[PDB]
Amino acid sequence: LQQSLELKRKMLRDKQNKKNSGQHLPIFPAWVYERPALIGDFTALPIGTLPLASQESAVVEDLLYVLVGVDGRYVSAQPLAGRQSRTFLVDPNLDLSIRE
Amino acid sequence: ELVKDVLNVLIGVVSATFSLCQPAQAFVVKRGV
Repeated sequence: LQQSLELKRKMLRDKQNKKNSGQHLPIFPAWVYERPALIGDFTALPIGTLPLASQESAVVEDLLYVLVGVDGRYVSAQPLAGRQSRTFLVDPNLDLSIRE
Repeated sequence: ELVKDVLNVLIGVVSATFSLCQPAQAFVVKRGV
């Protein structure tokens, strides 16, 4: 995240020294990268006490939200985002069959 | 009623099992004894 800021500038200096005929190569305002909303990704009943074919409707409902990048009540998007591999955490108490 | 499980056992499902394990010792299929 912070490490990326370097690469963008080092590459910028290379085209500035190479071409002085075209001046003031463009850059985007700082908030373009800083604002986390612009990029796509960012009362809870105990599911253990529920009947089976209701959990399926709930899990289906939460997944439908996860596909577009918005967190869900029973399934959370882990924020590590370490290296480049995104990971997700499903609620621990569910039916092993539905969970897999 | 139990058959509903069998239907999805054709697809992979966990009500029954194919434990990647030593035959019987940990390898298993859900059963009633």
